[PDB]
Amino acid sequence: PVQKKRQEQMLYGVNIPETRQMKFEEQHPLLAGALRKLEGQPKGFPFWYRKYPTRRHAYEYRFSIPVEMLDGYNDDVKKALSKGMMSIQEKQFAQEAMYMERYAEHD
Amino acid sequence: KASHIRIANRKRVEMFVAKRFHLPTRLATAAPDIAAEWHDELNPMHMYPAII
Amino acid sequence: VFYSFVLVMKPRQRRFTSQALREIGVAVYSNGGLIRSITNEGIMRPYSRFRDADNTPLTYARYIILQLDMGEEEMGKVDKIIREHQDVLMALKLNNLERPVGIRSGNKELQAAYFPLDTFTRLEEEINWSPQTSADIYTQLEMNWKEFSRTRWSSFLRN
Amino acid sequence: TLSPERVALRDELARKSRLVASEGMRYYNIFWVRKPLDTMEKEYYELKRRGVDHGEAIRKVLQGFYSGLAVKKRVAAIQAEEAKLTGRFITMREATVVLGVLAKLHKEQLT
Amino acid sequence: GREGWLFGQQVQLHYHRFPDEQLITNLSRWRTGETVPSPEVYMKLNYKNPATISRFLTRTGHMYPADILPLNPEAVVKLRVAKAQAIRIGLYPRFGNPFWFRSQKFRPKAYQENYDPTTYSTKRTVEHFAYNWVQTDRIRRYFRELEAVHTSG
Amino acid sequence: INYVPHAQLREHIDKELDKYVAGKNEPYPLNFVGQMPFLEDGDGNIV
Amino acid sequence: SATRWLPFVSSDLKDYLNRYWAVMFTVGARPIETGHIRHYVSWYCTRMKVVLLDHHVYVEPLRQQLQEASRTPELPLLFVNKKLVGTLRDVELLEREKKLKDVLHFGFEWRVGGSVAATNGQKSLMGALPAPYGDAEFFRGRYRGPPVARPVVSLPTLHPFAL
Amino acid sequence: MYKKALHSFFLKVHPDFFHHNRSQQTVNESSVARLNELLSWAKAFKSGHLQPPPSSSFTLTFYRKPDTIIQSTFELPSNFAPSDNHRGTVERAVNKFLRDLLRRAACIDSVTESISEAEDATAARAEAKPLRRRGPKSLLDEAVESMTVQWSLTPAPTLQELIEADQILFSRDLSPLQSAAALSTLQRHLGELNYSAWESMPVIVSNQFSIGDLTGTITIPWDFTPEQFHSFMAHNEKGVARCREVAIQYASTIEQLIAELCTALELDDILVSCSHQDALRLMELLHRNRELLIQYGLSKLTLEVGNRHATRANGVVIINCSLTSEQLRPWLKAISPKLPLQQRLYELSKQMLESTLWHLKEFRTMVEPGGVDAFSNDCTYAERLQWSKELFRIGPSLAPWDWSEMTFVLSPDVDIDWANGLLALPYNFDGDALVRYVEEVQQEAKSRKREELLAA
Amino acid sequence: VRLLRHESSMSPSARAFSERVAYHLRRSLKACPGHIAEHIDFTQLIIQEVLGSRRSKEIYIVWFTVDPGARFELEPRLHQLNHWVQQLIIKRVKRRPHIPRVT
Amino acid sequence: AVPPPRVLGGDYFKTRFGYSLVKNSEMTQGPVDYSQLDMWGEMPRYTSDMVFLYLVSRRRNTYAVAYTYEGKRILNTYTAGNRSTDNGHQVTSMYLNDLLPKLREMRASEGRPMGRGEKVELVVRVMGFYNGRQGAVRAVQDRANEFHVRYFEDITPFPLNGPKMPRGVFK
Amino acid sequence: VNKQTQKYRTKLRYRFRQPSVVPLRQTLQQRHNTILEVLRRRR
Repeated sequence: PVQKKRQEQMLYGVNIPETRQMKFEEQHPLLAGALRKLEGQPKGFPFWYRKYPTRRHAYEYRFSIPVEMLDGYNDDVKKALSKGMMSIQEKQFAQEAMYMERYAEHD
Repeated sequence: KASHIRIANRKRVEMFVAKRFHLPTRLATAAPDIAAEWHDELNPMHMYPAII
Repeated sequence: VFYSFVLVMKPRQRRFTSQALREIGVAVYSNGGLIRSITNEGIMRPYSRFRDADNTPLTYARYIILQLDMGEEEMGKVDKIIREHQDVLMALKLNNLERPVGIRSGNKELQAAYFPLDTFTRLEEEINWSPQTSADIYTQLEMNWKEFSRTRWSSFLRN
Repeated sequence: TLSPERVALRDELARKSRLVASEGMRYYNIFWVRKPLDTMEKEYYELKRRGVDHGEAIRKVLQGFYSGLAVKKRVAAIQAEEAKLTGRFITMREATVVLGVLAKLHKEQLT
Repeated sequence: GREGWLFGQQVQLHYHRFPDEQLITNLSRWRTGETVPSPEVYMKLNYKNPATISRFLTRTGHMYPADILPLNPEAVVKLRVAKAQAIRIGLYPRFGNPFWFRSQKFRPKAYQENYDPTTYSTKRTVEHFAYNWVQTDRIRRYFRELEAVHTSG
Repeated sequence: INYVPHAQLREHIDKELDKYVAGKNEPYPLNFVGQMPFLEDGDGNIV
Repeated sequence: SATRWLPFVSSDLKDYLNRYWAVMFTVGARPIETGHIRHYVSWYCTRMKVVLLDHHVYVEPLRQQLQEASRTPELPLLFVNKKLVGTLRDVELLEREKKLKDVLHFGFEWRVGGSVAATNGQKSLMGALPAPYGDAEFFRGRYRGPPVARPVVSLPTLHPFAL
Repeated sequence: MYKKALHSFFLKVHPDFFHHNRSQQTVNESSVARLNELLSWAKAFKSGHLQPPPSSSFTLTFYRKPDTIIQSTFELPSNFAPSDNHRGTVERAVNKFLRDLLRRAACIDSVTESISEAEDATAARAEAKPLRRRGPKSLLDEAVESMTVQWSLTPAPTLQELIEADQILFSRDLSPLQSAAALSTLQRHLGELNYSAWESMPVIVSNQFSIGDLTGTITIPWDFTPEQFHSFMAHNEKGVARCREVAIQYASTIEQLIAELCTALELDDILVSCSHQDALRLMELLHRNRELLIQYGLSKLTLEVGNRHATRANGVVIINCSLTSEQLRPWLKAISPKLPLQQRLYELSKQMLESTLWHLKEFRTMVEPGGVDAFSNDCTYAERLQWSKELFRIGPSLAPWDWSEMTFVLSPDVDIDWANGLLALPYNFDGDALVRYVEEVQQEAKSRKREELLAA
Repeated sequence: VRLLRHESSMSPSARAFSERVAYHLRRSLKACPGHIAEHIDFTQLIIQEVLGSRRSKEIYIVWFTVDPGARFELEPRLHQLNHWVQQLIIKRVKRRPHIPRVT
Repeated sequence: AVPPPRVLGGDYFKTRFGYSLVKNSEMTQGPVDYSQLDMWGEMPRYTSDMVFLYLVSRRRNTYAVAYTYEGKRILNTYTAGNRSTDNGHQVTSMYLNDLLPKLREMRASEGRPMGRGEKVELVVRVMGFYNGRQGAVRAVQDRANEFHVRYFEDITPFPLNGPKMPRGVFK
Repeated sequence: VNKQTQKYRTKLRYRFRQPSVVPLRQTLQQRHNTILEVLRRRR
């Protein structure tokens, strides 16, 4: 578990398997899954995915969300995911990623 | 561990520093004539002589 | 939701509670925070009578749910403002909103296998369910219920 | 046994049909529900042949099921109204209830 | 007198146990596909549900032993924080259990002093067709308005 | 999510305080506990 | 040791039978019939799992599955070696016929004909051999046995659940 | 192997898709039943017990949708016998038949039917020269599974579910036991001969032999042999098809006008209490004068259709069937000030109905009784709401006792039956007195048990 | 049993131990397991005295009810508390000469 | 086992007991909203004219107090020193001897006569698990013509934490 | 561990304890039945 936590910190979708159902989702379907299914603004394929192969590349926003993902949302959703709303673990991972940008051999 | 008491049921302070400092140095207890001149309108509602 | 509060307040006049909630919202907005929601739950009679600053047992109390997105130092500032308020008898801080209860102390293999965006993006009523809330109410919102519920009283009007 | 995709499909269709039959239509005396439910299944497979969507196929299937329930309610109401207007035809529940209430009147006569 | 009440009211053999149960049985028999934790408890193990906290506590409000009440390991963690959070804001008493008799399934009858398990397999579906006296006047008024609409129309 | 702005804070608080009133032609909603609270009139006095 | 302690719970009857040797499913409103089986099983030094159906999370699944294994809706029910023993009328019958030792310890009931409760001295055959042509009644000068006594009036019991 | 092919075939020729034509639907039902019994005796031949088939050679007809009539014959060899050496050549026969249904349907590949013909050729060559040998399903074994688990027809409804369906009717002029003899010995063991397409038709028992006097039902007199009914439905099948089609068209042309009156006038539902042949003229009159109803204050109100011009107190108005266009405007000007009173009464009635249904649901969940009936007696909604809230208030106090055998019912008088399951209560009953009564009953039971244990 | 032993016959340590058992039994009789406490009618329960042997190998708690007909309602459930009484003696009572058998 | 007999009407059901199901107040109200549920729904239903008798039994003392519905002490607590099984019996009997005229004086000041035919509604609550518990409630059982006891319960302390206990209890 | 966890650990150790099941009363019961059979059968 101490390695799976750092793997969740570093890599993006290591929790999500091929079946697209988490270990917490299969036991708690009402809490993890989405409650409403809205037919509206499908974002499509990410063409900007080359800039962010790891979560250390995007520490500007919360949950390692890139800047291109928040395009049509209002200023409240963008402010709630800003640097001021990050947790202690997210700020410490941003401090870690600041040096990982500087001293890493590859991504 | 450490035990605590709440000054005027709101301000959680530690029990040792309360008997030495926090309890006898309040505004409503130590200076009642000065605390009677407290402004209730212009001051914030979370600030009152029972805790300040 | 990032943070939630259940403010138990003294049933004072309307202007005093309005000024208290306005000062709480001003202290939220001045520290660079956002109010997700604020809902009034009316005056109820609790099982325990809380004491005010002048040690009077209050039989009645007003409950207010306050959902906020604030930074943690600013949340500590707003929590110190709220807990030292004269009208607030008690207020618990819901800090288990992003991660569900039972993951940290439960199974160690089921610790990094959750998604925080599942719980962060929904409201507090969708995390902590009320007794009137259920799954069929959530499925009714996507089923075009307006064209279906128009015939539910066709049997009771004649009896 | 049952196929698990068919298990999830029947779970979704039963959860969405129970609300339209119980709270929506307020119709509890519905007869022979297996034929409209299997018609919902076969219309879903007909829409999955062309592969249109997932939720919109459920929407059209529930619209067809609602129209079928309305047609069945209307023909039941028409047959009941024509059986009550002429006064010549009596259903089996009315015969059971008069055979019960005449027996109860005879038990009143016995005491 | 009235003419819509006749066509609105339908004749009944038995009313129901609760009026939607045959739809539940038919939809459950079709949902399982056979030829003719629970999703609601962990979402409601919170401070705002006083009955779901009380259905896992004893009469004085405290905890049962593990051999009497075995539970999911996360459900106990939810319960012990839900009880404390509901006690803290006054939605639950510090002593007692105000929803205890709502949670006991094995209830004795009003003319009995203990619960007996032989009453579980009664399965009385009104085999002798008992008609209550309040239903007989409704039947007679239904047939009177039927004869009135027969002689009128 | 419908966030509350700083300008519409007072009107939202006054609308939330007028949720449970004495005179209303609309049925009152249940609380988060699931219980109808005590109704009140203007100036916050409990009926 | 290697795993933290956890209370066992199951929604199926088959997981209780495959786990424990002796399982009993009781109710809290029936303390006399529960405690009699507690006395019989602990006398033969057999490990026993008592499942109180009061305050259980799978009461309605377990009350249905106990109706299929045992046709009577009477609790408690004893289950030894994935088999149905039964209620107090079935446990006391094996105790009377001296069959409760090999049921609780080794999981089988003796199919031997004849009763072992009515024995005197050593247990032998003593006329158990088959007689020629039958007709054990027509010899009226047969050995009737020792004279037995019968009470004229029923003595008052110590307790109503003493037996 | 053949799963997608038979899946697409049963997707094409299933009778549940053909709703525009009823004759194509019943021919597809008969063909599906014949194919099902054909594969049934084919699996019976493969199992080991051999029975003579119902048909040796017959032409099966299906209908297709263009999004088209597929006819194929089934022939048997003339040397057919129930011996073992004929159990193989029949297996190559029905597999020759099924692909004959699959080739004309144009839903399979020619490579697949070439594979099946090659497999039948291997079986025919290996039947002559004996070999030895020491698994995927064939066309028959996949066909029976794709028939049974996905594309099976719905089973015929039994008599017990037809009793509560309001579909079994009888005229009582014959006798009660004439109808009982027409039902018990003529529907239990004679329902197997009745067709599956027949099962949508309600049955009236009357004097004569006919095909219907009501909308969409059929009649049958005093005791009959099932061959007589089989010859009766083989004589006038066109009339019993056309009556069902005109009944469905009548229901659809009612429902479309109901839907347009609901969407245009923003109301909930149109109620009717008279004959629909006279209600259709009033509905089309409201459809022609729809903008006049928009111009007046006739909106968000349910409309009942009766014989007397009247207004009910719960918000619904009653409109007579016989009404002309020149009489519509003074009728609309007569009840014009009474419309907002009906609107506020309708909103109050909906709120009180929702409140009493919520209170009865909470009473059913808390105490779990045998049943609650508050809609029996004709009372106001205030009395029913007061009764439901008084039962809801004493819900937690009746919680230590189970009431699964008793019925809570609204009545004009107190009736507490313990030998039966009856608890009849007035609208204004003291719940604390009822709690004291049940506590005194429990005190009687406890004192009786204590005196019984002291007597022994 | 026929008689009851006097306090002068037993040891003074036995009298002190029985007084401690009586104190901790009359104090925390509501602090029992709740699955037995839901059936015990505490309105009739009376614990009059505790007797013991000279070295406290067994303890005999003497009890009766107000109404005798309720005694059979309080008889079996009270015998489901012997391990609870033993754990109460192990926890609450110090200087115990033996861990006693409860009767 | 055996069901209690059937009641067919409320008019003689009023004569069978000391109460009636149908209320004569005729409460006309229009609360369309949902009613407010009580905090303690599964409890004895205490009427406003009910006297709460508290019997505290000890080793050598037994105390009997009487309170109103609102918590007002009617009569002072009787002590055996001021005024065992017989000790609790005589204390409860001499308390119920003087409790009747004080009840008549406190109810006649408001408008309740309580002269003839009406028994005092009583709720008995006991503390102690002692021998004086035996004689005390029996001293209420012979007063059935005067005091009608509806709820016989007990008030027994749950030892939540406790401040401390003396040395003779532990050692 | 601290004082509280040590007290709860020894409380759980005294509460859930596996005793030594030594069949002594059944041995004495078998001996009593054998002595009664000998006293019944032989003078």
